[PDB]
Amino acid sequence: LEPAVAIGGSTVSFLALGRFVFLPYQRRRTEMEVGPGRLGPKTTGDTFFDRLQKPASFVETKSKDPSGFGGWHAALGHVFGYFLLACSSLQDAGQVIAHWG
Amino acid sequence: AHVVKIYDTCIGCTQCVRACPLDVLEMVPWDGCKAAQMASSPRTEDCVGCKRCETACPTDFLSVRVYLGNESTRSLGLAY
Amino acid sequence: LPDVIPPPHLNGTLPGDSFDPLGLGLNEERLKWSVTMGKTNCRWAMMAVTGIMGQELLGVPVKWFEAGAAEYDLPVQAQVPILFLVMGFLETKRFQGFRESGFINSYPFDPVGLNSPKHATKEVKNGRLAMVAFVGFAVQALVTRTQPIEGLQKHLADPFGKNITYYLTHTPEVIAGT
Amino acid sequence: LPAIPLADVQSLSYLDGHLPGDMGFDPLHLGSGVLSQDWLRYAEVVHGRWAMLGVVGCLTPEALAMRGTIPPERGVEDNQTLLIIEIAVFSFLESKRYEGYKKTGEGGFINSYPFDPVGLNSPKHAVNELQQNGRLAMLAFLGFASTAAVNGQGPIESLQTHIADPAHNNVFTSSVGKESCVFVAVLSILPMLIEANKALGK
Amino acid sequence: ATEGYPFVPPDWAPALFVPLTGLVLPAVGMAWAFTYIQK
Amino acid sequence: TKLFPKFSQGLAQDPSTRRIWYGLATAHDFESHDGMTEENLYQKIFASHFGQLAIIFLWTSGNLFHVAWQGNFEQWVTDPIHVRPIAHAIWDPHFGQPAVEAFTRGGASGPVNIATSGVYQWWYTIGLRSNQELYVSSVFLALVSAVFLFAGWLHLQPNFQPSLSWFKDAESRLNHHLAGLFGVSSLAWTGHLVHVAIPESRGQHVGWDNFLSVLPHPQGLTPFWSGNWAAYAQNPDTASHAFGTADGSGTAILTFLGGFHPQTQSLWLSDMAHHHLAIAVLFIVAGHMYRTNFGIGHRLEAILEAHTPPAGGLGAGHKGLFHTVNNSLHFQLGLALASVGTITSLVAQHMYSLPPYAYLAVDFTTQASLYTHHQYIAGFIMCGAFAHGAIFFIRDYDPEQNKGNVLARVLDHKEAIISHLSWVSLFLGFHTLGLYVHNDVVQAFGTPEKQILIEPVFAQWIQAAQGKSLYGFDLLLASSSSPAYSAGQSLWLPGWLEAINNNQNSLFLTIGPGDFLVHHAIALGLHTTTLILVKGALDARGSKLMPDKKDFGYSFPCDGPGRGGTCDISAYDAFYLAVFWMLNTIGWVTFYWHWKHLTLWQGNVSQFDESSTYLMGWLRDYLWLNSSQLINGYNPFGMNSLSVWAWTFLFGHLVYATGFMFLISWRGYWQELIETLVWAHEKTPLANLVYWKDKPVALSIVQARLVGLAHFSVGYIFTYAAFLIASTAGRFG
Ligand code: CLA
Ligand code: CLA
Ligand code: CLA
Ligand code: CLA
Ligand code: CLA
Ligand SMILES: CC1=C(/C=C/C(C)=C/C=C/C(C)=C/C=C/C=C(C)/C=C/C=C(C)/C=C/C2=C(C)CCCC2(C)C)C(C)(C)CCC1
Ligand code: SF4
Ligand SMILES: [Ca+2]
Repeated sequence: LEPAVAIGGSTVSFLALGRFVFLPYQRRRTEMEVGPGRLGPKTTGDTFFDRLQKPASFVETKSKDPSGFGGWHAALGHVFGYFLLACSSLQDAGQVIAHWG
Repeated sequence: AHVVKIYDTCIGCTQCVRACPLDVLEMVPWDGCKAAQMASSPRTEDCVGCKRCETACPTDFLSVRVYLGNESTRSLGLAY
Repeated sequence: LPDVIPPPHLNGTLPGDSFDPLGLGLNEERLKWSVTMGKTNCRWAMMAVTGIMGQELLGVPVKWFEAGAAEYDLPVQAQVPILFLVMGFLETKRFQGFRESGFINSYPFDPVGLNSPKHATKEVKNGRLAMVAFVGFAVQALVTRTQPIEGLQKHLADPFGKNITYYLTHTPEVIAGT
Repeated sequence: LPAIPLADVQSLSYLDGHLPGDMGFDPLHLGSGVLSQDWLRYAEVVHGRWAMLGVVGCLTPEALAMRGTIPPERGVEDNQTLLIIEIAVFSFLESKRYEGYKKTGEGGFINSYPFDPVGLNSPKHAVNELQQNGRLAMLAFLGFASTAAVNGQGPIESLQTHIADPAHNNVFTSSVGKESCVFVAVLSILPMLIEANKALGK
Repeated sequence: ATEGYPFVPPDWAPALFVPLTGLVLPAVGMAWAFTYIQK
Repeated sequence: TKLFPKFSQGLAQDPSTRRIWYGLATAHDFESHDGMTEENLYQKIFASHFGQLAIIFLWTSGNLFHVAWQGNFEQWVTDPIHVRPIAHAIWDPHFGQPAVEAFTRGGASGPVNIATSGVYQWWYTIGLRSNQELYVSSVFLALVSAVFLFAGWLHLQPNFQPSLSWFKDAESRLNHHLAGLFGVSSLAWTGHLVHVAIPESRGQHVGWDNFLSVLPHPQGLTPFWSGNWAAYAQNPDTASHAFGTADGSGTAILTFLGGFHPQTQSLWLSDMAHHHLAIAVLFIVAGHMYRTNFGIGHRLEAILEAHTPPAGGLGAGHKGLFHTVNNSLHFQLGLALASVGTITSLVAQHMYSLPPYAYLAVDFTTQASLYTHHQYIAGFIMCGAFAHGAIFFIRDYDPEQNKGNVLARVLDHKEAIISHLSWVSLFLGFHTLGLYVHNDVVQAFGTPEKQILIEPVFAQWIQAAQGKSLYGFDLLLASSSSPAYSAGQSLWLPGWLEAINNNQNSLFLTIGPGDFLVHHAIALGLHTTTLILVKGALDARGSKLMPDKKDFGYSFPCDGPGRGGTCDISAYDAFYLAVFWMLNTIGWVTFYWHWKHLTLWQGNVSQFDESSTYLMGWLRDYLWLNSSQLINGYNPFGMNSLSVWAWTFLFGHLVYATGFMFLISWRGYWQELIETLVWAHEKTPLANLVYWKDKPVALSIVQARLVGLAHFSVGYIFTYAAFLIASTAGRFG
């Protein structure tokens, strides 16, 4: 019900889940997928400034495989998976969603 | 004009040269069949495209092929 | 020169030197044209924000947003035509300077014998800060329906309360003005 | 040709500047033929002649008190038959002018007299000043025609009203022309578009 | 016009625009097209 | 050597009229132009796309301009039931005294024509209420069209032309199209619905001068940032509520009410906003699936390579399909045309059943014209999808790349696929024709009881499963104890049940034995058109009669009169033959729609239900009875408003009959005739001074098929549009 405890307790649970139990599975699962290049063509010498993966170091900062943007990506679980529970206003608005039967 | 081709599966029966009504195909000597002669097409610019050679070809599939292309005054059969 | 651990720029002879996560450059011609855009956009924004601050300090019962309609001797009907000719002249002449290179005002360079050499990075940096301050003035004015000095006073008067979050939660009172 | 219309505009390749009044402005390439531009030029100058004479033709009557400010033929002494002798004398005169123009060009004469330098004045600068003054009067006569928007106000009178109030008495607001603003808007952005197009197409 | 300027057209509009695109425009279009078709 | 076909030196060196005609045919086949590379091809396509967008926006801007100048929009808003919409004015120096007196309708000063496009209801529904808003919005659309034209030219310049990899990047394209083009645009549309369309429907005027001072909801975003999202659905608009004023209005914005509106007979405007908002959130969250230049996302090639069932069900699975699809353009074009052609039909089927615009169900000509227009457009696009699939198989299908996959695997049993399609088509044809002829003969012998009448017990069961309690099937959504009925009983089931139980709207019409046979006729037309198109696509690169067909291109005349004769053997010829079947299928579905609605609108629903079983009943009560007012447009006793429709009704017949000429008569007869005319012009006095620059020749075989099909399709379209609008407009509003 409380928005502060439903989307706050959500963020941390989705973050800790993705950082403690679903991180090696995600890293092991993303190894079979290749990047944007059309099977690796010449880019720098052909002016392909948009397809090249963004640099910004992209190296280990934490431990056991970190995540720079994954901490902001997997964090969307906070609003994707619990802003729905946070907005469950139909439990007190009369519109019953129990679906009897 | 049209592009005529003669494949190696020719038997040298000399029927396409007899069926051509514009003297496009000819028979040159060869060393790959029993008749020792293979068809050729030197006057390709005079091809009109009536495809009588393909009907006269007895082998399966046809040894001669008439691929139609650009049209000129001679290939369009114009008399004016 | 750098800020934090990622690798630096692809070109490093320009005033501002930092990183860009999208990388809209990588084209020397687009880099030269785009660097001129930054200087001219910042020129307009620097003047604009100092103008809004001045109009706000001096005053004449009208906010910069409501300053569009406020009498005047010559009407907006004739205001546009005169504005186009003046601006069209000045701007087309300025584009003439870019072909031969450099930044020109009335004519090429326009340097009234003042400091220029190492006094440049500050000009770009001041311009950039004024650009972000102007976009803040606009969304601040749109959300709070007030002038930047009043907003500063409202935050100065009360910090924890009457904040930006307050301006998002309450809209039926902010518009009404209660 | 070195002056140029708006700021710095690439003068058209056909206009080498040989003509005395080459401002470098000639949009849609209406004139580019060698034998056609000379005749068009003769047209432009003849136009200026009729228009300059016209501008000062309405200026005189308008300045003093008289009728015909907007409409002519209040009374007159010749009706219809006049109009016939007008076209007859002009047809003879015009046929002579066309014959003279074909021989040497830049036909400046009355009746049949190939060259008309009575006053013995004909320098280069005077040829040029004829053109610039003709262009000006051709653009001023339209303002005399634009008295329609200003209605009863005459040419000298329209000037008088504009002197009384300089902000609420102009084409942009006091006239019914609200599209004059859009005209000056597109006339102001057009230059930049030409430079932009030519620059982009490197 | 009055308070309707934005694309409001004068009365003799179809009397001078239909006689234009129905005869003058197809004539100049076909003339330019024929000269372009030929050498 | 002329210079008109600049893209083809071969046609440029043609000394006949064939150069002119063909110069207008291969003008868009950029894949077969002289000196064309892959990069040049992709850049040319990118430019033509912008040109198409510019002409689309210019066309809609012109529509807004014409309705704002001559249409009675302001007069139509004050009375959207009695007055008729006005398209534009009519200026014709050929018109007579009675034509000017009779063409003036809708309260106009001059002659005008009523609009059947239905744009008045659409603009009145979205919020346009004045004659000035259409003006300012028309100039805005013209401005955005000008920008698109500049953008197309801009990208056709050096240092601005995109590379080949930019075109061959599917991950970022799909991410941006699903997030920005499909999601952000939908979010902006629900924002307009909640900020302008919702307050304008309740009398509160909201425009550009006061939208920043009026709050869409009393709470004012306070619930959006709080755990009280149901506040936006507190008081919906009541039943007794006028669509123009605030009499009986509400303050809710994001509701969920099934059914329609009691006065406008359209969906609730407070529901489309909720719909577009949910669709926007779904598309934005779905646009972050593929991997762009970041460390997250998916890879299309990896998903396709990973989708291969074990135990050899599909062999190689989808291996190589990524390069096959991405490397080819006709594959993407065929997929896009198939999806667009399917959703166009979906739009047609949902707009008549669930009207989305206010006062649209009252306008009977608008609904018929809109349904017919959308169905014919869908049919043409569906034929184009299969045509491009055949073009893909001939032009860019290399068998060595995707060996043993599903694309090469479906090609191994093309005879099995084509043969089973042939069996289904023969079954449906034999039985639907036999049932119709049996009912016809039995009805003709003065005995209607003898005729066979099959009740569609399956579609009636579906209708009873969705809410209609007329048939009597005690199933879910029509019962009172089913879990599906208790679920949603407080959400949207009362409004949905109230709209589906009414026998006056078009939502789930009551079907009977007359709809069974027509549905089988529709199935027959679909399977036959699919058979022709699928056979022409699979047998495109070779057959047993001609194995080297792939070496002859896509559109060739034949391969001589040898080996029995090879007339109409190319895939182009197969598509040509399928266009007729597509026209017949769309004609059958539109005849069915128009007759069922034509009998429902006049309160004589028992006419079609008992007279639609026999073909004589179809010809009498549909083609002969409803054509009484159309042919009476101009008789020796004067004329009326319907005379223009009567004229174009015969104009379509003339175009159709001229197409039969190019379809029946073949080129050789005409070639000899043209030769005789050449001799005549050369040996004639005073006319031999002039001479043709290009030698006159007869049209080609492929050209003759194309011109005949164009004449056939144009006549088929014009005749039915004239009859539909005239028969509906003539006896209804
Ligand atoms: C598509 C646009 C279009 C337009 C705007 C018109 C307009 C017109 N058509 Mg028409 N027509 C069209 C398409 C069009 N048509 C098509 C596609 C067809 C083929 C089916 C026809 C077939 C057709 C026929 C068979 C006839 C017309 C006729 C007419 C005229 C109506 C009768 C009339 O009042 O006579 C006009 C009266 C006038 C006073 C007009 C005189 C002005 C003309 C147009 C120019 C003359 C000025 C002259 C050149 C001066 C030279 C200057 C000199 C100093 C050099 C009218 C002006 C009728 C006609 O022409 O009348 C005899 C007629 O018989 N049309
Ligand atoms: C419980 C066991 C089980 C079952 C039942 C299935 C079942 C299925 N798997 Mg799966 N799989 C399993 C276990 C299982 N799998 C396991 C343990 C793994 C390892 C994790 C996989 C991994 C796997 C992968 C990677 C894939 C599948 C796929 C498939 C599907 C298609 C398989 C196939 O050969 O196509 C069917 C065989 C054919 C020959 C197709 C016949 C085509 C017909 C004849 C066309 C007729 C059309 C005609 C017009 C119909 C008229 C109707 C009218 C309305 C038009 C199928 C439904 C594939 C899939 O996802 O497809 C959806 C897929 O790629 N499986
Ligand atoms: C978020 C950024 C973004 C956006 C907004 C767009 C937008 C667009 N791109 Mg683009 N693109 C992008 C990023 C983006 N792109 C990037 C990053 C790349 C490089 C990787 C590309 C590469 C690219 C290419 C190569 C092409 C485009 C093209 C297009 C245009 C598609 C044609 C169209 O208008 O259909 C409109 C689509 C919709 C309105 C939504 C779909 C409509 C469906 C069918 C439902 C219908 C809605 C509803 C039921 C109807 C209501 C209306 C009715 C009431 C009247 C479009 C304007 C094409 C183009 O050039 O222009 C034609 C094209 O060729 N893009
Ligand atoms: C997204 C849509 C789309 C696109 C981009 C293409 C693109 C292409 N098509 Mg394709 N096609 C489409 C849809 C599309 N098609 C559809 C919907 C169909 C089904 C009708 C077809 C059926 C089709 C066939 C059969 C063929 C192509 C071919 C081609 C290629 C070149 C031919 C060409 O376009 O030149 C331009 C063509 C013309 C300019 C001819 C225009 C004449 C039209 C059809 C008649 C207009 C009707 C009438 C005059 C209207 C006036 C009425 C009157 C009363 C006023 C080209 C790459 C050809 C090909 O692959 O090359 C061999 C090929 O043979 N298309
Ligand atoms: C394919 C479409 C079609 C169908 C499905 C029908 C069906 C029917 N028609 Mg019709 N008809 C059709 C087309 C069709 N017709 C056409 C195109 C025409 C125009 C030429 C007609 C004109 C027509 C007329 C004029 C009449 C019919 C009649 C009938 C009914 C006759 C029943 C019968 O023949 O008695 C029974 C036939 C047999 C029992 C045949 C015996 C075959 C062997 C000996 C027995 C089979 C083995 C046995 C079942 C044992 C098997 C064991 C098993 C259990 C294991 C029947 C329902 C008649 C009727 O009464 O209308 C209702 C009638 O008047 N039709
Ligand atoms: C030739 C070719 C081509 C083309 C093709 C085509 C043209 C195709 C198509 C097709 C189509 C045109 C299809 C369609 C479809 C659809 C479908 C198949 C669907 C579906 C779905 C479902 C399953 C549903 C369900 C449901 C729901 C969910 C809800 C309600 C209920 C129901 C049940 C209804 C190409 C180029 C590729 C190449 C190759 C070959
Ligand atoms: S299309 Fe004509 S030329 Fe070809 S086989 Fe048929 S009849 Fe003969
Ligand atoms: Ca309004």
